[PDB]
Amino acid sequence: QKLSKLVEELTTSGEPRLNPEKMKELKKICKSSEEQLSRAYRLLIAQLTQEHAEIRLSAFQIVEELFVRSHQFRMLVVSNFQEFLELTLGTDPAQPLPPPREAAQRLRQATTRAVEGWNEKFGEAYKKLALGYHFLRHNKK
Amino acid sequence: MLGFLSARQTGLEDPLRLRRAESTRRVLGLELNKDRDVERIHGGGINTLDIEPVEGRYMLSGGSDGVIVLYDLENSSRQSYYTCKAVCSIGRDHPDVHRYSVETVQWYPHDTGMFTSSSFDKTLKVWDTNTLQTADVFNFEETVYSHHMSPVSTKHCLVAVGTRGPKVQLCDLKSGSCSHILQGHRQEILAVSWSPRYDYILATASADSRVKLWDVRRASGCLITLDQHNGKKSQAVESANTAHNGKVNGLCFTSDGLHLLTVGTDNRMRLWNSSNGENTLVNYGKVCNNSKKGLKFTVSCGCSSEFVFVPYGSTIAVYTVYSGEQITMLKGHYKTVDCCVFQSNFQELYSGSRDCNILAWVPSL
Repeated sequence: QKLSKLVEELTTSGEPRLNPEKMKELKKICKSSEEQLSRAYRLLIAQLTQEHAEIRLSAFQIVEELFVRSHQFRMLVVSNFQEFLELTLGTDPAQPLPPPREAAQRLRQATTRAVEGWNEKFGEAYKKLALGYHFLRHNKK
Repeated sequence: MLGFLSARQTGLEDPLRLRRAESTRRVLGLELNKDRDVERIHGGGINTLDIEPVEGRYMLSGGSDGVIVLYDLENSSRQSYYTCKAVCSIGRDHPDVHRYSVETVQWYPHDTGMFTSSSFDKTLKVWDTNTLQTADVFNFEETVYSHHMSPVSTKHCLVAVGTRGPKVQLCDLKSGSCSHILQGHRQEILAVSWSPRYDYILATASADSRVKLWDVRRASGCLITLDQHNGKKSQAVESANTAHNGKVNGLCFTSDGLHLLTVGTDNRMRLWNSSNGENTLVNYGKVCNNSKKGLKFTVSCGCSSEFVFVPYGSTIAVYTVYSGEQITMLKGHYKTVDCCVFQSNFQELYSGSRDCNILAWVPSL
């Protein structure tokens, strides 16, 4: 719906840059209804699973901004988020063989910095962020 | 439930009912407790955990980095949130610390004052818990995959040791005699387990896909060789009578000791009658293991129904032992899961994993 419209308007790689007005509109829409974000993750898995690395970066940034801002993606990324733990363990680490890793190295660095930020941003009881960061630092950063 | 409290109170049901039924209900509700944590001390993956059989207060933990950590599992703080603090630790600086991965660690049954730990440095070290000094060291010519002390032997104090050698070594802690060997396997013994029922019955599993039960008193070889089919494919035993179609890297007697659960790298678990090694044909579906070393898994105790908690890649798969129905898969680890251990007092599960974490699973509500 409108979630998909905003996802298309933002993830488009023809203008691959962070736009604040669209992101604040998405934040306000997600705050208006929690069900906006539960399908948004499904949209983001579309963008993470897409061929273009810029779309993956855009969907990662959208997920991060919804988790840190909307207060509805927080209840997806810091509660009922084993999907998020597995996507963190599969994104930076090697994709499970035979399927190899398809993201770009700049996207790997961006994910590393996002994990380092989220270690302190929301870690009141979610320590698997830090555990995954340590595993990366000792196995496939 | 209030029916259960009223039934207990009025004697309609034996209190055993409420205990066991509630214990089961608690097991089904196992969930990653973020209201409980275990202090991170291993630099490497946790290969083994052991909650002490008496009082279930302390846990040992053996790491791939060679350190043994000794945790206290009681919430001594008044908060509802606590971290199981590490009491002692055989650290990188201990003169007796293992040189390589600690592969097994075990409380001496009958007493918390002594525990034993075996490693890939080819040693089984006996420790005095209090002074935390080795009391004994058994050297093996080959790397130790697992050892096990009898949970039941008031009489003998043998440690069965499985190494990459094809032979099972019995180490008598009473006057130190590491000569006795059980012969009959052909490849590394990846798992050994004493019967919890019979004082001198030992089950040993090997990479040659065969599991043998021994009467170590006996001077005449294995009692039983577990056979997948029970005789449908029958051959003069030279290569047949394989428990699995891969390596058998895990053993666990059920609580009462009447059945044996084996997991092998054919991605199967089987349930065997420990008396005649007959296959009960419990299905269990597909159990992913590809562990190249021993796979430490446990059963529940004191519930209405018995459960088995098996590492399933990065998760703990919970199965009903006697029907095979998969209860659930507990998803909270990041890398493959190496060991899970069951706290029989409160239906709590601790699982170590290669990601240097020990996760507590406690029943919800």
